[PDB]
Amino acid sequence: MNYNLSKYPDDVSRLFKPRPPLSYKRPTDYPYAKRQTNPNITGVANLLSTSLKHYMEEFPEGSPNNHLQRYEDIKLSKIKNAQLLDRRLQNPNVDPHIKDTDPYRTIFIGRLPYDLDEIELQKYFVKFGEIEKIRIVKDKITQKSKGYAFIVFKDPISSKMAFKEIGVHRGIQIKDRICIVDIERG
Amino acid sequence: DKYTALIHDENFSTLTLNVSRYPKSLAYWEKLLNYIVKASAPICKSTEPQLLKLIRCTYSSMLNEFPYLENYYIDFALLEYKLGNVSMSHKIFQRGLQAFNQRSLLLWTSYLKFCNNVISHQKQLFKKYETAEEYVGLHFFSGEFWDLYLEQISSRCTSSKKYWNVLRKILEIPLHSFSKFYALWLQRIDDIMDLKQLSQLTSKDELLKKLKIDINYSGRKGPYLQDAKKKLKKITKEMYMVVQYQVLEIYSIFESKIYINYYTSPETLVSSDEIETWIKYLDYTITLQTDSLTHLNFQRALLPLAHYDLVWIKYSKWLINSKNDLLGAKNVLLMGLKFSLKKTEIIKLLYSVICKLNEYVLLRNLLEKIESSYSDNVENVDDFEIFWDYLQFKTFCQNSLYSSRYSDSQSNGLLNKELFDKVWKRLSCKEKKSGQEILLNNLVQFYSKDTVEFVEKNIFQKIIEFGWEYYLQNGMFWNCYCRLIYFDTSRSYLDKRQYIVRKIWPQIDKKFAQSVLPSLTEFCESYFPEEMDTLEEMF
RNA sequence: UAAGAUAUCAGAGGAAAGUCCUCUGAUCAAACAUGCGCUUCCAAUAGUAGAAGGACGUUAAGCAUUUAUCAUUGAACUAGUUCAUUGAAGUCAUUGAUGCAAACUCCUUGGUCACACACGGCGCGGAAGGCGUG
Repeated sequence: MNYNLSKYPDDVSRLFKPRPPLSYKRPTDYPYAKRQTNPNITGVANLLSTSLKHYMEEFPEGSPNNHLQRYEDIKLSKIKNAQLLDRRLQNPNVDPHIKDTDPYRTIFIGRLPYDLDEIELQKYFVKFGEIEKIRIVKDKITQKSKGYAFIVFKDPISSKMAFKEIGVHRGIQIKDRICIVDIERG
Repeated sequence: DKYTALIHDENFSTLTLNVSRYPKSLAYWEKLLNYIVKASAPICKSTEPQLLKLIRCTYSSMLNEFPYLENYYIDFALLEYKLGNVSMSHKIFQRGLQAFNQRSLLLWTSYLKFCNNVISHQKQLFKKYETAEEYVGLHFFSGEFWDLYLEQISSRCTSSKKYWNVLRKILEIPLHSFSKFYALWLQRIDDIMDLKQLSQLTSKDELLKKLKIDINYSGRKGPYLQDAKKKLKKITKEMYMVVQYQVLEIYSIFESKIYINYYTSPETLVSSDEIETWIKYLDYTITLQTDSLTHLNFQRALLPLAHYDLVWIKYSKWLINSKNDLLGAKNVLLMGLKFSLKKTEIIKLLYSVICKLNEYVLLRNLLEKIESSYSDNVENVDDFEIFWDYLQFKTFCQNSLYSSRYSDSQSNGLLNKELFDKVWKRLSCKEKKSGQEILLNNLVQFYSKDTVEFVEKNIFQKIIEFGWEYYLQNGMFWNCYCRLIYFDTSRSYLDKRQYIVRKIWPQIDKKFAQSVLPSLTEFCESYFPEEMDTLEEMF
């Protein structure tokens, strides 16, 4: 070609020779102006709603949506989950096991090793003031140590200094586990 | 707007009015156009239709004055191309090719280049090239035309049997650049890599007869195909010996000398040697007897000296006696009558061609068209030849149309009231009309009783009675008046010797008898030796 | 243009609800091997062939069809038709386009393999799948 308005020089531009012009062929589809989807869509007639009864008498009972019952199984199971939780929330001023002296004196300790003892618990927590009581909590259904305890100090300032120190300090290492501390919460 | 601002401009009114004053000068047509394009400088589909229709009628009226301007037919299509109607771009190549009578190289080259892009149909686009080559294929500079055609075969077609078929022709033609086509043949022959591929060169038979090589030779082919090439490459080389002789002849004798191959104008003048080679290059081309190559080489030599008549005569002379086609020679002069500026040597010959062809109603119509040109005063013309060629052919019709009014079946020739009054009005001018005695000498030619008594009384007596000075001092007049009398078949020798010597000789004046005597002695010295003394004593 | 993610499922385990993570099953997928009396295909020389695909090749102006602008003004005209003038656009083509058919020429492809010229398999490959195990 002569002009070649391209980045390349004249040799490289003449190298991309195009195949000669496309032969013309008289078109077979519809012209772009005339193109349209089917118009004159006769609406859902009264005569159609009159001929529904031939269909309705034939299939009067529809088939059961059993794939919906897989969803009605799960959603109703989640509501029954709340009712077992509702059975628990009615049952802390009762438990006997949390019903010694002032709740402002009570530390929660949690994540304690399953294989701690109250004497090692007492050692660590007696670091922050004289103890009035301990109790590790154990599963009443079979006495797996639950991994929490409640520790009543002679003063709430020593209970909150024990809290300070041995929970926000990453969790007090006792035996081999990292033991959160909180106040009673409950 | 841009249109009306150009009309109210001063330079438009002066450049237009200049062209209508001096049409054929061209350099005013060229300024009228070169200006009017620049004044519409953005020339796209945008610009207003009054400005485009005006720039279309400049071109189309300008090519109607100068039909041999190859470039302005190209340049007018490209303007119709960019403006964007390729219908109207074709139409004005068609009108350009027909102007040259289908056989001009630059048009067919710069038509086909364009025609590649817009035809978009296989069988028809090659039909343009087939029609092209039969007119302008043998043109000596056609080298670059074929290089287009071979570019369009390779590119387009699939088979590769047409590419060998066409290239076999270009090998036999004496083009300027022929060696570029033997180089392409020899780049193929080498790249032939199977014996089946020698069938596309030439037939299965003519290989085995003329060269003795066989395609069905099953064996160890390598050396056999290495032989076939060496045997086949040879007869190319013998053809390269043939053509090269024809080219190097034509280059060294003719084409080397011809420095101008284009039109220019009616004011351009060609060199003397350039005319000398075109006259010889045309005679050489007649010898070859290649009719396509002959017609082309007249047309090719016409457009540089299209105004002379020198080539319009020969091109009709070739056609009239060699190719023996007289009706075709009539059309050349009619096409030549327009371009040439002498117009006289043609129109003498052109009358004669019509007469032999027996188309007298045309010629009588043609003589009416040349008397109507001067407004019934051909008699009064300055250049005698137009009158004299008119008169003798105007005579031939009125001998035929009107029956004769004299004895012995003599066609009342120059003596008829229609023509003789044109002649008598011509004689009356005397000193300025400048073709007097030659007209007078053909009035002698009647040689009978009635017609001598006519021409005596109706011209030779009345010329004495009015007594114009110019005619009586010119001895060619008195000589013709004696020869009118002497060769009359009616008179005997006695009265013919009386009537001249007793009456005609004494009517001259003694002062004129100085300058009349030399031409008047010559009549006497040859026909009347007996009465040569009686001449001398009188003067 | 951006964000997120790198098979799904189920069970046991570690940090009542869910998430995160790990080994055990099922199913799904890919790659690689490897089998199936698995399926289909792989061209004369004992001859100058032939199979698949083409030709944007020829015969070929084949044969048979149908196509070549509209508006304005005047004359003649039957009771539409032709001629001339003024404006509008206008792919090229009429050797066309559309339909019908044949003949010829030429191009690309392959196991032109081995054994045998012998009255409904189980030679050595290559190509293409289907199916099954690891």
